[PDB]
Amino acid sequence: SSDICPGFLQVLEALLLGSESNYEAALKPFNPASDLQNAGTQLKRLVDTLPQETRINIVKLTEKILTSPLCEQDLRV
Amino acid sequence: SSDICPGFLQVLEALLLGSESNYEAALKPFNPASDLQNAGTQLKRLVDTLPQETRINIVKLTEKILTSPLCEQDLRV
Repeated sequence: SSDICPGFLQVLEALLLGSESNYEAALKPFNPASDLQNAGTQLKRLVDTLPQETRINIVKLTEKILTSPLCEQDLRV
Repeated sequence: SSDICPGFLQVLEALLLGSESNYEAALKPFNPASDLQNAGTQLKRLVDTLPQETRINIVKLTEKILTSPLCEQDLRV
């Protein structure tokens, strides 16, 4: 379900896994305040310090929340 | 809009800001594989190393994506 706003899954799919460009780029479509933008970069580094497998699990971790009867809720249908 | 699955905003609201308990707890309703669970903790630490204000911005950062005409999309209505 498109609750996983494509734009949102985009950056995560790359904070966690793709180059600094991959982030900065992932981000332009939002146009965050530089201060904010900057906070983002600060984050991207520590994330970069963890192993491919640690970081991969962080991706699987999100996918565990994102696809359980908790998240993909039933409003009306 | 309830696209921000409450459960999902829950943990983030606390990876980024609340105690180790706050995370571990935020997480139980999902029941992740221990290995996965563990990956999560690894994350929570580096996040804990950044300043309150850095981390706060990471919260504002998400809220910037999450509430733009990009994310809160128009399917049908």
